Amino acid sequence: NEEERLINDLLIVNKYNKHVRPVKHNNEVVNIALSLTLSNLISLKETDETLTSNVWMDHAWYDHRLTWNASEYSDISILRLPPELVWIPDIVLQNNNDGQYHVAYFCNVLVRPNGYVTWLPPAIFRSSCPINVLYFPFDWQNCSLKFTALNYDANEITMDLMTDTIDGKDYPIEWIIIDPEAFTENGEWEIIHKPAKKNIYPDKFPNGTNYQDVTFYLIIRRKPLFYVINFITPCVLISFLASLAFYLPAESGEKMSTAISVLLAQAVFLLLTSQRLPETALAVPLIGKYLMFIMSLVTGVIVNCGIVLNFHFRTPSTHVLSTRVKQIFLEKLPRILHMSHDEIKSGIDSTNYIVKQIKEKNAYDEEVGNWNLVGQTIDRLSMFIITPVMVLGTIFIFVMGNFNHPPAKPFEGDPFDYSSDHPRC
Amino acid sequence: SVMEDTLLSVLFETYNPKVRPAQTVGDKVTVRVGLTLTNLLILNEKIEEMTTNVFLNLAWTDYRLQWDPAAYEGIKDLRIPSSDVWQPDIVLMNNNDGSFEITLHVNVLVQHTGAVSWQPSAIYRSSCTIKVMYFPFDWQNCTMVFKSYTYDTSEVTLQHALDAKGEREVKEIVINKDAFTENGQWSIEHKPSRKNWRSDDPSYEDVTFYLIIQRKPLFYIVYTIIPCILISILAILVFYLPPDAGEKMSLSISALLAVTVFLLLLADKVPETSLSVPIIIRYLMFIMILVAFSVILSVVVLNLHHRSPNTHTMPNWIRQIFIETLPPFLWIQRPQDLKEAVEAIKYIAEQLESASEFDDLKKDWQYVAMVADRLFLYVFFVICSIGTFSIFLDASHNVPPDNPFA
Amino acid sequence: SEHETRLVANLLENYNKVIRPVEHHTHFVDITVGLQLIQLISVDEVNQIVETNVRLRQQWIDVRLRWNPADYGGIKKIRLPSDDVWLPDLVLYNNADGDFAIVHMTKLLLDYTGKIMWTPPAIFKSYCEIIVTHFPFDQQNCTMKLGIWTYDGTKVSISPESDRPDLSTFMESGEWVMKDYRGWKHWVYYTCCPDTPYLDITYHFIMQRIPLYFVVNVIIPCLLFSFLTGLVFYLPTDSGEKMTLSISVLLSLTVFLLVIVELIPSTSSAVPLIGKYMLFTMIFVISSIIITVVVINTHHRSPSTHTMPQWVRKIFIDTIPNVMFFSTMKRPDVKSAIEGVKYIAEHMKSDEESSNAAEEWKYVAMVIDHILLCVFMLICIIGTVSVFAGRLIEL
Amino acid sequence: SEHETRLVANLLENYNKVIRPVEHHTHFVDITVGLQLIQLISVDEVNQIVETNVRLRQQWIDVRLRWNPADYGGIKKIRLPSDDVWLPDLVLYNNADGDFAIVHMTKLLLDYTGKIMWTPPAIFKSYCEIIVTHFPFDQQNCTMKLGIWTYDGTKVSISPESDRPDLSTFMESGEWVMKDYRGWKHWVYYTCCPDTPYLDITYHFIMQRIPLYFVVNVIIPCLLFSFLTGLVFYLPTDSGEKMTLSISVLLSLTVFLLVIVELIPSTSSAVPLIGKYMLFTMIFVISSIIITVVVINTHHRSPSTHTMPQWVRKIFIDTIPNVMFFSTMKRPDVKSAIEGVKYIAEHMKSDEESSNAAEEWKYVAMVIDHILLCVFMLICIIGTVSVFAGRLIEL
Amino acid sequence: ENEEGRLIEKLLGDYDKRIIPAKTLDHIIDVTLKLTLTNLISLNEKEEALTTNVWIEIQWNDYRLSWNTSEYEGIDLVRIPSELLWLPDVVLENNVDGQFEVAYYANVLVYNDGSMYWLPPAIYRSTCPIAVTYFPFDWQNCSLVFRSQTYNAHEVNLQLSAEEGEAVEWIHIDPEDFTENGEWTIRHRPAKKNYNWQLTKDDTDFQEIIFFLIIQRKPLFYIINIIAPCVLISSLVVLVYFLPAQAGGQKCTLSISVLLAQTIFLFLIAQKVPETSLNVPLIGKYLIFVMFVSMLIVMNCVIVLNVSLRTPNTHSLSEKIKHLFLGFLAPEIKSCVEACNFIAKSTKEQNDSGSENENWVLIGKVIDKACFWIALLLFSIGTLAIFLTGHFNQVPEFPFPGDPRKYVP
Ligand SMILES: *[C@@H]1O[C@H](CO)[C@@H](O)[C@H](O)[C@H]1NC(C)=O
Repeated sequence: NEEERLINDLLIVNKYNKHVRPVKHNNEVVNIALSLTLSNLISLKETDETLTSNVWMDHAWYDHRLTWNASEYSDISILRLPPELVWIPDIVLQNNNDGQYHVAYFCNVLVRPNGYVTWLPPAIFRSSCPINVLYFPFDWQNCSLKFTALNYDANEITMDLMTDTIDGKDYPIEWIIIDPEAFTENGEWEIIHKPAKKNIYPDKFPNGTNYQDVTFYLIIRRKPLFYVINFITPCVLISFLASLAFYLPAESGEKMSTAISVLLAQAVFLLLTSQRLPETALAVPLIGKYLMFIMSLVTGVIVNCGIVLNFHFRTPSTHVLSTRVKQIFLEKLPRILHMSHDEIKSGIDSTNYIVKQIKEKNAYDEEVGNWNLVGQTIDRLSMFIITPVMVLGTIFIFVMGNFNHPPAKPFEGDPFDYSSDHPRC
Repeated sequence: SVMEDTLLSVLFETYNPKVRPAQTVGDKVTVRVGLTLTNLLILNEKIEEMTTNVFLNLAWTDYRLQWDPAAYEGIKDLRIPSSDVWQPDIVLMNNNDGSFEITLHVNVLVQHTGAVSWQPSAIYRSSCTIKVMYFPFDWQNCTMVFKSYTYDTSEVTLQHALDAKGEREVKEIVINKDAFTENGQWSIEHKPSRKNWRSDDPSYEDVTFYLIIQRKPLFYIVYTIIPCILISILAILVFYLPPDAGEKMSLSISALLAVTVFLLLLADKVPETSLSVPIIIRYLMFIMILVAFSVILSVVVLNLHHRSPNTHTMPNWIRQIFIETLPPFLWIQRPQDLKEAVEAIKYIAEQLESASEFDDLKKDWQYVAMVADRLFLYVFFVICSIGTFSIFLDASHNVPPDNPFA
Repeated sequence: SEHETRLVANLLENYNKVIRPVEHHTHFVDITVGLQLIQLISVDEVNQIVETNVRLRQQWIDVRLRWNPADYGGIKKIRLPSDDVWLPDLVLYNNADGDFAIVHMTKLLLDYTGKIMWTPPAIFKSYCEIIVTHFPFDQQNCTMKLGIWTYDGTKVSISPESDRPDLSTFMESGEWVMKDYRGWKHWVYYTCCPDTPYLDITYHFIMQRIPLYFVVNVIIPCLLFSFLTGLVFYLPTDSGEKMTLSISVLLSLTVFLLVIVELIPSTSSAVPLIGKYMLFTMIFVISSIIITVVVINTHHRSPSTHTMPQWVRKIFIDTIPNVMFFSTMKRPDVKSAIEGVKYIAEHMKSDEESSNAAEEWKYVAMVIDHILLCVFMLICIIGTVSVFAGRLIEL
Repeated sequence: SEHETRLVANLLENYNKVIRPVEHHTHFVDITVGLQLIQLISVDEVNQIVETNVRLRQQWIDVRLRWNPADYGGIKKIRLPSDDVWLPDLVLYNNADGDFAIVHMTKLLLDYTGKIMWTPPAIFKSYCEIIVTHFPFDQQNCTMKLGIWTYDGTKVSISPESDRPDLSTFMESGEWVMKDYRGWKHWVYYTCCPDTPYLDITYHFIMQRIPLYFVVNVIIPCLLFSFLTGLVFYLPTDSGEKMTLSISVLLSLTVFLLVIVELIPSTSSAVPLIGKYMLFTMIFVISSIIITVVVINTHHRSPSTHTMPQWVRKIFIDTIPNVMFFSTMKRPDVKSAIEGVKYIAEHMKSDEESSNAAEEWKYVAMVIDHILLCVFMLICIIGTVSVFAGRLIEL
Repeated sequence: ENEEGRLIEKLLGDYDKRIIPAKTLDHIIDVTLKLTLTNLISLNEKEEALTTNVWIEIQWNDYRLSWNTSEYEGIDLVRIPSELLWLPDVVLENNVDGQFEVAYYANVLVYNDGSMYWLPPAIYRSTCPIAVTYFPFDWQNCSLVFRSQTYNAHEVNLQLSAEEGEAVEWIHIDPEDFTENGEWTIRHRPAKKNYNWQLTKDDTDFQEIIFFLIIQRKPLFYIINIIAPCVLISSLVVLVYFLPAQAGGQKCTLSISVLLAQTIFLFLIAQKVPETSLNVPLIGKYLIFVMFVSMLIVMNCVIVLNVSLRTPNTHSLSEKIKHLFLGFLAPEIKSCVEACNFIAKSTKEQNDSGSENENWVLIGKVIDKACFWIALLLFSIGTLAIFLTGHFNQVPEFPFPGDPRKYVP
C-alpha cells in the first residue's frame, strides 16, 4: 500500500509539527472556510432557553505541508488522516449552555495532493437563545449559533463562509444547509429563515480572538396546535360559561356557584400555564394576558352576581324601595333592554283581623316581587354589558396572536433573502 | 513556518512546565486575574447555584519563554498550547459542583518578552447564599472567588487585570457588548472586583468578583399576586351576600380552595431554606388566614340569621349593641254550628297573631345578622387593604445599595 | 503464553493503524455489518428520539495481521484491543443526541487468516419520526441509519450480515411489540461523479404500542365523565343541584386535564385520538351545562312577566309528551268582614291562576329535560364509537 | 527556575510510583488524614444520601523524594503533580453513588525532608441512615468512613490529624445546623490472625434541621383546615350548606395532601410526624362529615313517620340545655260554609302539631351540634398539642 | 530500599497485559466471582432500574506473576495497580446505562504463587423488569448478570467463589455494616452459574454468573399517604342515603365532591405507578373500582331525587307502585257563603296535592334504605377483597420454586 509510504513521508520524514499554523511565513493568514448543516432540530425547551441541535460543521483550509506529487507515488489523489495527527483549526461554539465547545466526533480529515483539507465533524450543540414570550403560543423565535476561533487572532487565521459554484461563478453559502430528503421536520417548530453571516467587530482589534465571528441564525415559528387544543379552546369555553350566570334565575340558588367554579377552572388553567414558560420579565405572554383579563372579568361577574342577589333578597322589613330605584330599574332600563250578641261581634272582629293580616302579607309579597324585578333588570344589563366585552376581548387577543408571522425577511435593513434558492449574483 | 518550528524547538528544549518560573529562589510570579462575563445563565435558588459563562483574563511573565525576534524573522509572539507551558492553577474556589478548573483550554499567547497571556473559557457553577426574605422582590449578592489552588502568597502575587491599553487596573467584571446576553430575569446593578486576605492565615489571597443582581418580578407579580388580589376581593364580597341566598359558604370556601391551589402553584418555585420566610409566602399566608376568618364570620352570620324564639332567647347585650347602637354608625337603620264557626274563626285569628309575633322576633334576629355582616364587611375591607398595602410597600422598599461595599 | 506474546509483538511491530487494510490502495475493504438489538430502552414521542441498547457486529479482513499457527505453538485466534488496529468509523447518521460512533472500545477477535470480528456495545439514540394520529393505539416505524463517515464506497464498502437485525436476545419491552424488522443497503450517488457510490445500511423496527396503561389511566375516567354528563337531565330542577352536578363534572374534567397534560405527548404535529376524544368530552359537558341553564331558566319563569308562546304550548305540552313512550309522565263592621272575605276569595282566584301558569312552565321544562336526556345519551354513545371504533377495527 | 528544574529532573529519574515509600518492606507508611468540611451540599432523605464538599488533607514521608537544599540554591519546598508520586488509595467505604476515591489530582507540596502534604478536593456522596420520625424537627447523624483499600495496618497506617473534622471555613447551610462533629479511628481484626489490624477513620456530623420552611409551608395550613372542620358544627342545618363546608374542607385537605406529597420525603422506614398529623386531620374531617350527616338526618326527621323517644327528650331537651351556661339557647250553603271554616281550623290544628314536633327534632339536632362543637374544638386542641409537644419538649 | 521495587520491576518487565495468561493451548483460566452487597440504593420503577453498591471479588491465577519468596526477603504479597495487569473482562451485562465496568480500579493483590485477588467496588444500574400487578404490595425479583465481554468458555471458566471448600452460592451481606434500604427488604439472595444453551462455548455469552435479589416493598408510605386517605374519602359515598331528598339535602354535592376527590387521587397516583402496560396495578384497580362505585351512587342519588320530588302534575302515582314500594318493601249573604265555600274547596285541593307529594317522598326513602344496604355491602366487599389480595401476595418460600436448597450461609 503506497498510502503508508506517502503518509510516512508527509508526517514523519518531513517532521510535521501539528502545533504550527500551515503558513510559509509567519505573517500570512490561514483562511478557514466553514459551513453548517442541520441534521435535525432536537429541541427548544423554553424553560431554560436552550436550543439543542444536531449539526455537521464543514471545514476547509489549505496546508502546504500536506502536498505531494501524485505521480511520484501511485496515482493517490486523496488521503484520510486522523485530526490528532494534523493541524486543526479549533473553531468553537461560543454561546453554548452546557460547557460543550467542541464537535462530538473527531472524524478523519480528507487531504488532496494540492494541500486542500476538508473536515466534516458532526456535533450536538446546546446553545443559549433567549425566548421572546410576547406572543406565546403564537410566537416565533430567533436563535443563533455563534462560532469563534479562540486559538488564533484575526491576523493569523481568517474565518469565511464556504463557497459553491453553479455555472462557473462561485458564491458564498450564506445559509444553513438543510438536506431536503434526510431532514425530518421538528414536531413543534418550523424553520422560516436560516441565514449565515461573518461578523466583524470594528471596535476590537485584529490581534485578538474577539474580532472575528461566523453566526448561523435559525428563525423558527412555533406550531400552535397542542396549546390551541389543550389550553386555549377549553379555557375560552369555560370562560364563556361565566356569562350564563346572568341568565340563571336568582331563585335557583346557583349563580355564585357557577361563577366561582368558572374562576376555579381558570385558576387550574393558570397553574397549567405557569409551568410552560420561563420566568423572564421582558413581557407578559399573550396567554398570560388573556388569563389575567378573563380572570378579572370573571371576578367582576362574581361581584355583580353578589350585588344582584343582594338586591333580590331585600324585603320591606329591612330595605326601602325608593322612587328613584323604581323609575330606573322598573320603567327605563326594562324598556331600553327590550325586556319581556257578643259572640258574633267577636267573630266579626276576628275575621276583620284575618283580612287585615292577609292584606299586609299581600303588600309585603308584592314589594318583594318588585325587588325581584329590579334584580332581573340588573342581570339583563350586566349580561348585555359583559358578554360583548368578553367576546370582543377574546377575539381581539387571539387574532392579535394569530397575526404574528415572522417578518419574511431577516435582518430588517437587508434586502437579501439569504435563501438557498437565490445565491447572491 | 520553518522559523516557528525552530523557535519552538529552541524554547522547549529543557523547559519543564511543572516548574514555577522564578529567576531566583524566593521570587514571586505576579499573576493578573480578570473576568469577562459572557452570559449569566441561571441563578437556581432551589440549589443556591449561579451558572455563568465567563472568560478568565490571566497574565504572567515566564522568563524562560524569551527570544530575540530579530533572529527569527521578526516573530513577536506565539500561540502555544496551554498544556506546554507552566500556568498558575487559578480555579474557582466557591464552586457548587466539583469543577474547579476551566472548560476550554485555549492556547496561550506568548510574547518575545516572556509575557504570557491566557484567556480560557468556562461554564462555572458557583454557590452563592440566597437571601430569601423579599423574594421575588429581591436582589442577590453572588460572588466568584478565584485563587491559585496550589501556590500561596509566597509563590505568586495575584493582581487585577489591565484594560485594553494597559495603563491602570480594571477593578470590575468586564462585559463585552458584542458578546453578552441579558438574563431577562436579572439586572446587573454592580459588578466590582477586589482582593481579599485573611488575618488568621497570611498565606491566603484571592480575587473575588461580586455580582449584585436585582430580580425582575413581573412573572411572579402576574401569576401569584393578581389572583391573590382577586381572591381577597371575593373574600370581602362574601359579607355583601344575603344569608337567604345560601351561597356564603360556597363563595368563602371556594376562595379558600383557590388560595390553596395558588399555594400548590407556588410550592415548586420558592427556595427551600429555613432562615426566613419570603414575602410572597407571607402574603399568601395572610390571604389564607383572612379567607379562613371570612369563613368563620360567615358561619357566625348564618347562625345568627337562622335563629328563632323556638331555639334561642335574644340577650340584652346583643340587642343593645347590634340593634340600638351599631346601625346608625354603619348606616343601616332598618245554634251549635254558629258557635263552632265562631270558635274556629277565633282560633284562626289567634294562630295568625302568634305567627305574627314569632315572625317579628325572627326578623329581629335576621336584622342582627345583617348588622353584624355589614360590620364584618367594613372591618375586613380595612384589614385587607391595610395588610396588602403594608406588605407591598415593604416589598417595594427593597433595593440594592448604591455602594456595593466591594 | 510466551507464544502468544511473541505473536502479538510481531503482528504490531510494523503495523500502522491509520492505513486501510488493503494490499493496493485502489482496492476496498469489505465490512460485514450486523445489528443485534438487546433492549428497547425508551421511546420519546415529544422529542422523536428512540433509545436502544444494541451490539454492532463488524467483520472484515486485515491482510497485515496474518500468521502461520505452526510457528506460534498452534495458536489460531487471539483477542486484541480494538485500539491497536485499524477500525471502520461507522456512524449513526440519524443520531439524535447520543454518540455518533462506537465509544466502548472492547477487544476484538482475530483469526490467523486476518479475519476480524468486533461486536462493541452501544446505546443508539436515533431520530424517530413519530406519528401520534392514533395514539395510544399507534404503530411507530423508525430506523437506525449506519454508514462509514469518511470513506466512500470505493475505499470501504459495507454489506449487511443478514436480511434483518438479530433479535435473538431481545428483552421484552413491556410497552412495545416488535411487529417487524428489516435492514436495507442503499447506494447513493451525487451529481459530482457516478464512480463514487456512498453506502449505508438502514435498519427499521416496526413497533406496536401496548395500550393498557393509557387506556385505564386516561380513557376510562373520560368515559365516566361522559356518562355523568347526561345524568344531569334526569335530575329535577326542584333540587337546586343541576348546576352543582354539571359544573362539578366540568371541574373534575378540568382537574383531569392535569393528568392528560402530564401523561400524553406534547407534540404539535397532529391531534392524537385521545386528544380528539377529550376535546369532545369537554364540548359535550359545556353544551350540557348551557342547555341546563336554559332549562333552569325555563322552569322558574314567572307568569307575571313571561307568557307562554303558542308554539311552545303546541309542541312541549301537546305534541311531544305523546311520543315519549319510555317516560311515565302524565299526558257597621259586618260589611267590612264581608268585603274582606270577598277579597280573600278573589286573591285565591288570582293565586291559583298564577300557580297554574307556573306549573305549565315547570311541565315544559320537564319535557325538555326528558328529550335532552335521550339526545345526550345517544350523542355520548355515537361520539365515543365514532372516535374509537374507526381505529379499533383496523387492529 | 533552573535550580528547581534540575531538582525535579534528578528527583524523578529513578522513581517508581508503584512502590510504597518505605526504606524496608517491613516498615509501614504513616499517613496523617484530616477532613475539612467546606459545605453541606444537600441531604437526600429518600435515598439516604448526604452530599458534602470536603478537602481530604493527607501527610506522609517519602524518603525517596528528599534532597539537600544547599545543592539547589536553597530550595526547600516544591510543588509536584500528585500523579507523579506514590499516593495512598484512601476510599470512602460508605460511598452511596459518588466517587470512591479522590479524582481531582491536584498538585502536592513536597518538603526537602521528603515530607508530603496533599489536600485534594472531593464531593462525598455518603450513605447514612436517615431517621424521619420527628420530621421536620429531626436530628441526623451521618458519617464518612475512610480507609486504605488494599493495604492493612502493618503496611499503611492512617491516623487522624485531630479528633474533630476541620470546620473553620465551613459554609452555613441554611437548612441544617451542625450540633457536633468528631472523628474516630478503629482497629478491626479478623479470625485469620490478630497481627494484622485493619484501620479506618470515621467522621460523623450531628445535624439539626431548621424547621421553619416545613412548618410554614405544611403544618400551618393543616392547622387551619383542622380549625375549619371543627367549625362546621356551628353552621345551622337550615342553611343547606353544612355538607358544602365540610366537603370543601376535605377537598382543600386533599389538594394540600398533593402539596405535601410534593414536599415531604417519600421514605418508608417509619411514619414522620407530619404524616401522623396529616392522617389525624383526615380522620378528623371524616368523622366530622359523618356526624354532620347524622345531625342533618336528625334535623330533617319527619314527625309523621317518627316519634321522639322518651330518652332523647329527657336528655337533649331537659338536662343538656341546662348545663350550657355560656350558650344563649332557649331553656243551605251556610252549612257548607260553616263546615269549611271548621275544616280550615282543624287543619290548622294538625299543621301546628306537626310543626311543633318538627321544631322539637330541630332543637334536638341543634343541641347535639353544640355538644359536638365543644367536643371537636377540644379534640382539635388536644390532638394538635399531642402530636408535637413530645418532640418540642425534647428540644 | 523497598525490595518490593526490585520484585515488581522484575515481574512487570517483559509482561504483556494484552495476553491472557493461559500457560499452554487448551488451558482455561478459572475466574471465581464473589459479590458483596454494600447498599441497595434504590429500585426506580419508572426507569425499571436497580441501583446497587457492591464489592465484587475476582480471583484468578497468572503464572507470569509468580516468584520465589526466598529470593526477595520473604516477600509473598505485593499490590500492583490493576491497569498494569491482565484482567478478565468481567462486566455487568444487564445494565440500563452504558456502565459495564467497575467504578474504582483498585490495586490487585498478587501472591507469590501467581494467585491474584481483585476487589474493585462498583456502582451498578441493572435492568429489573417490574411486576406491577400488586403494586404497592409487590415484591420484585432483580438479577445481576455477570460475564466476560472478551473471552468465551474456551478461554476462561467463570465460577462462584468457594470458601472452606463450600461454594458461596449467594450474595454476601455483612450483617453489621449493611443498612436496610428503607423501602425494600431483601428476602432471598441466591447466586448460580447459568448457561445459554442456544449458543456454543464460543460467543462469550454462553456462560454467566447471575446474582438474584428477591426484594419485598414496604408499603407504609403508600398506605399512609394514598391508600388510607383514599379509602376513607371513598367510603363517604354511603352517607348520601341518610341525607334528605330535597333542596338543601346536598346528596349530589356530597357524592360528586367525593368523585372529584377521587379524581385528585387519580392524578396523585399517576405520578407513582410504572408506565409499563402489561398489568394493571392493584392501586389502579382499586381507584377504578371506587370511581365506578361513586358514579353508580351519583346515578342512584339522581334517581332518588327524581322520585322524591315528583308531583301529581308531572307524574301519576299509580297504585301498583304504591303497593310495590309502600307494601312489600240578601245578595251579600250569598256572595259571602260562596266565598267561604270556595276558600274551603281550595284548601282541600292544596292539601290533597301535598299528600301525594309525601307519598312520593316515602317511596324515595324506601329506595334510599334498600340502595344504602346494597352499596355498603358492595363497597365493603370490594375494598376488602382488593386490599386483601395484596396482603396475601407473599414472596415464595424458596428462591427457586422446585429447588429445595435455601441458598443461605
Ligand atoms: C528459592 O531461592 C532459594 C535461595 O534463596 C533456594 O534455596 C530455593 O531452592 C528456591 N526455591 C525454589 C522452589 O527453587
